[PDB]
Amino acid sequence: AVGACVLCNSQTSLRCGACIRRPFLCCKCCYDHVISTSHKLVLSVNPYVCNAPGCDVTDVTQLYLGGMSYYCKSHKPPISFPLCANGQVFGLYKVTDFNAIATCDWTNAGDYILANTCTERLKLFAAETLKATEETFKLSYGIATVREVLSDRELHLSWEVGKPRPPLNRNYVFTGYQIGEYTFEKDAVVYRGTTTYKLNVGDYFVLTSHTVMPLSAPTLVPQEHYVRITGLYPTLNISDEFSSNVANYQKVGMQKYSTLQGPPGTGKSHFAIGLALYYPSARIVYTACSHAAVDALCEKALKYLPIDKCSRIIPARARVECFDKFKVNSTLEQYVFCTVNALPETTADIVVFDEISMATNYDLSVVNARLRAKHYVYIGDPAQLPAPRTLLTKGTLEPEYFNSVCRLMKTIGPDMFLGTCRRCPAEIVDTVSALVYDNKLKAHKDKSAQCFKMFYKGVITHDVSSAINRPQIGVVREFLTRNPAWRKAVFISPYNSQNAVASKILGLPTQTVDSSQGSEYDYVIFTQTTETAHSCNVNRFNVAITRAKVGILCIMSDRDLYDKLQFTSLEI
Ligand SMILES: [Zn+2]
Ligand SMILES: [Zn+2]
Ligand SMILES: [Zn+2]
Repeated sequence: AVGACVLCNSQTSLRCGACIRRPFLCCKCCYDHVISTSHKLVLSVNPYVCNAPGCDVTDVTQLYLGGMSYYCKSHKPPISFPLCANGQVFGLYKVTDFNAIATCDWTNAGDYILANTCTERLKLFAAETLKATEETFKLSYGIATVREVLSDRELHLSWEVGKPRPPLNRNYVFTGYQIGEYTFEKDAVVYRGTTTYKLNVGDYFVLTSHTVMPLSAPTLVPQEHYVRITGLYPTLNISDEFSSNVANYQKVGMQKYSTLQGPPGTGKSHFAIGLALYYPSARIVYTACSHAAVDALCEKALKYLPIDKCSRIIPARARVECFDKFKVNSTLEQYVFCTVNALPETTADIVVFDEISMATNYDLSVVNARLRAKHYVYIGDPAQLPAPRTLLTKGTLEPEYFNSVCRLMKTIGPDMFLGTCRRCPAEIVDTVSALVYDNKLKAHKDKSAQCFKMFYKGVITHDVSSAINRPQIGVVREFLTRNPAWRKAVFISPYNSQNAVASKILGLPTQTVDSSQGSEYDYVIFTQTTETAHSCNVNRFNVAITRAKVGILCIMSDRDLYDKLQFTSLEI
């Protein structure tokens, strides 16, 4: 019952009982909270409630200290002090932004803006409160009791009446009943059990509600600049392959943390792994939120770093298959490849945090909490996709509010910028360079003359809310008959249900924009599907068209993004 004031650190016995996280508040700040919000329950060793038998007054503003106990106006003795007076709440050791964070429901973009422009201790309160709210919201959805099992990849479901039905995408991972995690796709539904199990009829699914642990460490440790490379020993023999990155590698050694903005195909993996070869004795933990981001860092390490000094950390509650060519769960190897949520408690010379646009402030804090390191390197791109905010339905979250690193990158600039895209035909590089990189991204490749755009609104049907555009798929089917080189193309759209239809009609492999992030393919076919905020988001569009190494076909719904594409227009 004794702790520090989440606003000014001052010791107190006073927690707010109305805040979902029950933060410790000092007398001066607990007042400014209760007097300006619907929050009136103040906890101590014992709650600030009327001690009179049967009295239900819990509002600290209506309570008084009578000797040792607390009473309301109706019950207090003649000699009694009001608990709230003179800008304080009586406690031992005797905020506008804190109020907005503490009370918001996290459905509005402005909630995320504030959780990212506030003080550092408020960024942790914000992140804890948000994640708790996200988790206690999951308790508010319908169960899917299995009616019948068609095959090993399809079954039918009966849905609980009175509670809403959650979106059936790869984003929403259920828990079967403890028959392991289970996802679904687009009355025949496509079931995907993490553990292979002959699905029993009557068995029920419920969503994976995890307990939100408190945060302690800041999002970003305080910044230190050094005169010389600190606690790292560079090679003199550095392979020409990594000669480009030498000055940035010395920058990494000469400050506590560094930010690298690398646009698509600019050499992020190359940079991350090239750091190990430039500081060859340095212990490096390689971390990202997703298994796929960590597995990409593994593939690059496999090519350049000795395989005996590399470990892939895999949590015993295995969710999806991941990188299988390192020693598994050897925490003490020089090179450790681990998702944030599985990180062990250890130390390092360098921590490399990759795909930083997908990190939340909760993720940034957990890393600083589990890994004590001489240098933190933050790699990603604020022009790429953020983590989905399940509760955010109103307003759009701008890149400068994704997390503390993206905010730094969007305000003061990144410490290091990889400025040459080596993956994409020039037509794509020129488009995104102007769209999201203020003309600072340069093309290595020539124009491919295999980058095509077509303006075709088509017809938009919906599977619930997920959009489908069959005529857009029809246009692709026609294009494929005349363009056999594209038979190998990955189909990409902003919608699962569009992808499900494209899968059956075209037989192409299928990716959402969001699942395509970090991947590259020779040929991409993109159907915008709709002109919504979701399908027109410049970050999503940037990711969509930068997957392609040789050619891209964009069937567009939005005039603006269509006119911006520096592609050959097709007719029909
Ligand atoms: Zn305070
Ligand atoms: Zn409160
Ligand atoms: Zn009373």
